[PDB]
Amino acid sequence: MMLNEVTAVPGTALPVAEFRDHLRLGTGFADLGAEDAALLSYLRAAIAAIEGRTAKALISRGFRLALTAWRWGDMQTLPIAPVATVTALRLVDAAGVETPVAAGWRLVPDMARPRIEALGAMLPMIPTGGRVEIDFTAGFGASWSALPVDLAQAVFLLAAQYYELRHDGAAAMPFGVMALIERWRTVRVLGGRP
Amino acid sequence: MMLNEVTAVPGTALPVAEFRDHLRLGTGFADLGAEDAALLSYLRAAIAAIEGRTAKALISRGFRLALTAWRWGDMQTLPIAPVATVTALRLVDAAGVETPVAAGWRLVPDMARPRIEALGAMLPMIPTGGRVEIDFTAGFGASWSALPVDLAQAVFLLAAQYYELRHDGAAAMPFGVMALIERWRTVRVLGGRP
Amino acid sequence: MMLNEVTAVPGTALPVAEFRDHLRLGTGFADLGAEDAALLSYLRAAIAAIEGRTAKALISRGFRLALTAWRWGDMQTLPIAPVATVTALRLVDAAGVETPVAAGWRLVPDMARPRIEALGAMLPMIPTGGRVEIDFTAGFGASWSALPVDLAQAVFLLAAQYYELRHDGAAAMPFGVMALIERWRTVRVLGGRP
Amino acid sequence: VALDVHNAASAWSKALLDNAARPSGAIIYKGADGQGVLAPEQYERLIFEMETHHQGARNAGRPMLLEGGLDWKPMGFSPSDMEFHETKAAAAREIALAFGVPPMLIGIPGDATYANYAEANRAFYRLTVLPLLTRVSAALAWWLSGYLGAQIELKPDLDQVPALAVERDQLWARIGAAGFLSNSEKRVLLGLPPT
Amino acid sequence: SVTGRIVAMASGAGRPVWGPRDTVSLMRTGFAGNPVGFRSVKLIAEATAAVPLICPVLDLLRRPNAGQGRAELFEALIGQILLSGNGYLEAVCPEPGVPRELHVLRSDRMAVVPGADGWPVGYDYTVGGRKHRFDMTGHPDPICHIKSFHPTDDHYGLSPMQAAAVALDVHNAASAWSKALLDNAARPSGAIIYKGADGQGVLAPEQYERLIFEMETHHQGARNAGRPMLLEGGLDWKPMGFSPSDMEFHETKAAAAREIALAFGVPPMLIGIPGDATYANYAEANRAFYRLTVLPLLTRVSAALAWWLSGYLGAQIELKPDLDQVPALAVERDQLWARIGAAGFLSNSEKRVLLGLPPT
Amino acid sequence: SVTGRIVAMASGAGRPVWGPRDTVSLMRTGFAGNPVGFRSVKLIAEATAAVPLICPVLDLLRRPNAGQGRAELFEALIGQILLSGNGYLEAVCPEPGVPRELHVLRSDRMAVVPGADGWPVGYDYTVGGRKHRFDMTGHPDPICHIKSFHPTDDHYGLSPMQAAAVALDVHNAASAWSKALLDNAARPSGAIIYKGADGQGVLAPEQYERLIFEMETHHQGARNAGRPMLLEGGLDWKPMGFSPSDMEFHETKAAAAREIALAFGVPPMLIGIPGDATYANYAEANRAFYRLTVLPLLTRVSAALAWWLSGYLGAQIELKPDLDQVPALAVERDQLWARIGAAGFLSNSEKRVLLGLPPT
Repeated sequence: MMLNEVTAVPGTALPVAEFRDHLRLGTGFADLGAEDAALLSYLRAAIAAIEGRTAKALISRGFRLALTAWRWGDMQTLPIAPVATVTALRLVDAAGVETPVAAGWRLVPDMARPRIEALGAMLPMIPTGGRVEIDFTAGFGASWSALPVDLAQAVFLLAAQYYELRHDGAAAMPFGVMALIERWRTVRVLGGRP
Repeated sequence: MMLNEVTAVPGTALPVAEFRDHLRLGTGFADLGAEDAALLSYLRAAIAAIEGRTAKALISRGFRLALTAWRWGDMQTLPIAPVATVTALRLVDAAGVETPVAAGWRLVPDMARPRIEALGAMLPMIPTGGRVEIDFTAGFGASWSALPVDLAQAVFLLAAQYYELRHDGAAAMPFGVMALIERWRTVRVLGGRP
Repeated sequence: MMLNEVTAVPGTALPVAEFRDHLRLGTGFADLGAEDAALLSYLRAAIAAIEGRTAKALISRGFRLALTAWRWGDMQTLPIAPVATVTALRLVDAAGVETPVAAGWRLVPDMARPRIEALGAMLPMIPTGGRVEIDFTAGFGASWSALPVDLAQAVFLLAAQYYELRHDGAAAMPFGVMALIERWRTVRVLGGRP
Repeated sequence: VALDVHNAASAWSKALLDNAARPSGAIIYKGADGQGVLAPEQYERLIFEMETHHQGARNAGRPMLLEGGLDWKPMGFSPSDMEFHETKAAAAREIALAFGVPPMLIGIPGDATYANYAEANRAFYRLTVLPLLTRVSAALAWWLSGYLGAQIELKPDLDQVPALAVERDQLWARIGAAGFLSNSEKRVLLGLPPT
Repeated sequence: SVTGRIVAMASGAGRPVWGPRDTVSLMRTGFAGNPVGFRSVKLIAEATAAVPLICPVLDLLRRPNAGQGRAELFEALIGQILLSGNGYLEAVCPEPGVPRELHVLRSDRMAVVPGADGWPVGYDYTVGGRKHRFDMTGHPDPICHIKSFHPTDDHYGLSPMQAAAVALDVHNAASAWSKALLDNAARPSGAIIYKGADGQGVLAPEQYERLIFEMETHHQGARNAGRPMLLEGGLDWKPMGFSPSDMEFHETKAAAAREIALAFGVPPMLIGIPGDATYANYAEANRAFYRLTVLPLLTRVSAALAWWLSGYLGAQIELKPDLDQVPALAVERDQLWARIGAAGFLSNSEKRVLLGLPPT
Repeated sequence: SVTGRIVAMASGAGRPVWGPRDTVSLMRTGFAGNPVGFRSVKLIAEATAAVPLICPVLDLLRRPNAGQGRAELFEALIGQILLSGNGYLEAVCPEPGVPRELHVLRSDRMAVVPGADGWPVGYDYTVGGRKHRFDMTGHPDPICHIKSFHPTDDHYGLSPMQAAAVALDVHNAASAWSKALLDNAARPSGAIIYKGADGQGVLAPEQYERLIFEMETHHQGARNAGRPMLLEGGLDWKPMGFSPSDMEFHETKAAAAREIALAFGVPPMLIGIPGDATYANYAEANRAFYRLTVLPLLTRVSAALAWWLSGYLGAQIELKPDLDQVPALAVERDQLWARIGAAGFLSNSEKRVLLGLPPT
């Protein structure tokens, strides 16, 4: 289970022109672009902070889930939660040959449990000494407008903070950064074997 | 259970002209200068914070509840609470034949526990692999004026807070944001198997 | 188990030109005056503080893991976590004949527990006195842009702190340095014999 | 109901012995901060001084120096024995109650109701065996006589069944000691062919 | 027999029916694994072999085959019935009548065939991939199949170990709980905590070898039990305990060790498990053992040998346990001889016919 | 027989089959390691040697070889059966009938060969790397192979120590728990804490030898038990305790010490382990010992000596335990002589034939 990203976010999909409206920089100056190189450096640093505390994705970039042994006999819950249209469960071999498999696997969409449950009571078997990478595109939407807005606000509450204080300097809201995140975190109570 | 919204708000349904009056009317600097479309972006962030803490809907948007297995035998509590009129309970199969049903169920509306509660003991079974899918319209009313005004004030107490201070800065009111929400939260005491 | 690095960073791979922008860009005195090669000496001190607390590598440097006895029968978890492609598992004897092996093991990559996990139950045994030695390349990517951006921000929140104040002077942020690190630390609960 | 109590209380203790993490302690390592991991160099030092010098029967009670930051919190296991021990043993008696066997014959634990197995085996062949057997044999005496012409009776022997010997000692020594009535007058009482 | 044809088709005629898969694993985990399941079968199988029999045919039973005596045969035969609910006896007949070889075929590797009319036509001894297909479509029918009572299955027995299969896994794992607790446990008898001036501080390897040598020599061991142990500034000794000391699942093991003994039918007094005194003084518990779980088992197997072996002979033979000169039934023999011996009214030959003597 | 021919070719004909791996390690850890496993075998193996036998051939058994007597032979023979489930007896035959040598071959270094038809053709005595290959392709068959009952294996015994192998490792490690707790433990009887003006402060070696000498002389020992111990500023005495004092795995060892005695079948009263009173007064528990685990064991080995040694003779001989003048069965002999001796109705010669007397 490695879970790397195939492609990153384009950067042009991030709302730098709206984050600048948030931070109260300035309206009609002739410069207007001295911060563009750094404002998206804090938006990518605040999304990636909330992508890890919530285990959500938010831009629907493509992922690659390269794993070897199945976690449970048939289920295989995916880590990145809001998914749609798993592309390919290409089953690599011990070395080399990569054979994509329709394989009779389904996809159960959920924000909490994005399973990949199999229908033939057993997922496609795994060549001993070989991995099973799964290409899937997981996230809310393609553009910034398709997000839940409270999670989009939690980026703006957080990336404004990184813009206003640079080093770790200490400085209570009703719905702060944390209270907006908490309905998107994963609530789990299993430490067991299954 | 994905539960994505079919359509969002139009934006013209939101009380941006009224929220400018809750921001500075009768006392203030003047009407002053506020990026109008910015003020729409804080109302959508305060509603989506109260739509999540209360599990209400507040604008009567259209929903699509596509879940695989029925939880109870017949009950199926709907999460987004103030509901009216299931659009359709179409039932897709594993291939996508999408055969709707038109009888066998009677939505029992309620602000506490909206249900589906089919007739007798038979609720439409699920094609194996073929997720069931329920389209409904949930919320109070089409315009902003049809809301309970205490819940509308919790938006204005919250959307003004996101306007007055940007980052997560520190700052116990009797009926604050939190005290106006708690009579609209869902009070549940089940952690059990049914 | 010495685990010395083969090569360090080049120094030109580090974002000194970007860290000057995280130090004072968009707000500040001017670009101001900063001893450039000093700013490289605080990034190497903040990465090496986060390479130690997270047991990650972040630049994809080359390592050499020379240990005497295998801990398990076959497993051999690698400490530096994000790995890719064992360079060689050469096996030196007590005199230094250095006979490499080229098969019998299949590195199973993972950000949690990278392994060696030989085929079957036979992992290459050790010549008596002749330490085994594993060369691998561990880290995210060759350039600074291939990193998770939340972990990159923990460097910039920390390397700026070593720049802003020199001695150990006193000074609770929501996603501070410590809150961005904790989803990359290694969570272990074994104090046992295996 | 008493089967499902006894089945699940017995499966309670099975899966408790199979799903349970008790530790015999926990070496808490906070650090200078409130949180801090220890490096995998330090961690293999910490295993090897725990694997070799502290675990096992042969290392039971080493004095265990704890420097700054380290601390050992010993855990316990507060319900140790007796997980639904009496509710299983009460349900193990209600199953034996329903079929009518005494608790002494089957071997379940419990308070001494019957004394010395001359009773409990005699109670077993009088309250739940011989009433059961004389009811089935009364149906074989009537169903099989429908195949014959003449009707046949078919009853349990209630003689030379060795659990009823205490009802046979008690009846032979009563009439054998009754010396007033003569010899042939008591062979007809005990069931003997008269002479 | 008229309904025999209907159940045969559902299972599938001419094809082997296996029944329980996990039968071989209950043997290794429940009979070679724990002593209670081990002793309970060995206590019964060595008791049924010791009981004499009443009929020629017993000349076969006395010497069945090479290296497998009379008493050794029934231990193998009953030892399969208690373990897997099924007993098998192959007869090899070089001669036409009373075949001079008997072999207990183990019931792990034996499978039934339902056949046409529901009663079996084939038995399959399956070792490796190799089958044999014994045939029951004849008159001598070369294997006697002794079933324990099974209400739900139509072809096999129930094997009391299967009914106690939860209580075996409690007793196997509670006993392995205390084993691995004695092998994975770090108790210290204390901890010399060294904080320092800071909240954290190590002590130098000069100071650390000083701390071992005053602990190795002067404080550990039986002979240094209770030295007054000066603690300077920074040092502190926190003595640890071990709060559950005895009794790790002690009663749930002792309760599961009785439910295993319950299923095979041995009394708790015979096997040696601790427990409340149910039976009194071994004149009862040994007499209860040979009356509730040995002699009913032996009169059921001997009734199958009385019918299978009579199919090789011409005349049918009865074959029952002796229920006489079996020395566990002496309290039922005192009680019956002193009853009729004290009955002085009926004459001498009138009680020799009651006690079973040849009259004179 | 027919099934056996198929079984051979699965495992491999002509090649040695070893069976148990750990049987060389259960002896050192279960028979030389703990007293309960030691005494349990010694209690049985010294009981089977004491039982007389009923038949010439017994002249061999009385004096088998030099330095290995009659009673010493069965202690070696049963001592291998209880330890590793297998008994072996090599016979050296210079003469054709009744071979004048018997040797208990230890079952660690012996291995079977399945041969062609499944019944064994070879036994291999392997010490070091050196073999012997005894041959079974003849009539006298120079090794009797006494098997304990094993349901899963076709060539060996089950060895009750294997069934108690968890309870041995509990009893070995709980007993070694208390040994190393008495050997690795630092309890102090107190601690004189000296903080100082600072939070930390040592005391000078001038002051420290003053502190030892007032503690060595005036406070430690029986003769200084309870001195009032003035503590000035900075000094303080914190008395430590020892919270689990007795009873370190005391009942789990005593429950495991009973399960070892349970598996071999000895009663808890004979061996001397503590426990609840199951048997009453040793007229039963010694009679139970010679009826549930000695005489069934002895009548099974003697039935194999009656058949293996008769292969050297022409006529077959029976060889059974005496079951008479063995003084643990006197309570079964009182009970049977007083029953028939009090039966006055049947005459004098009619009861000498019942009790086993030569009639007159």
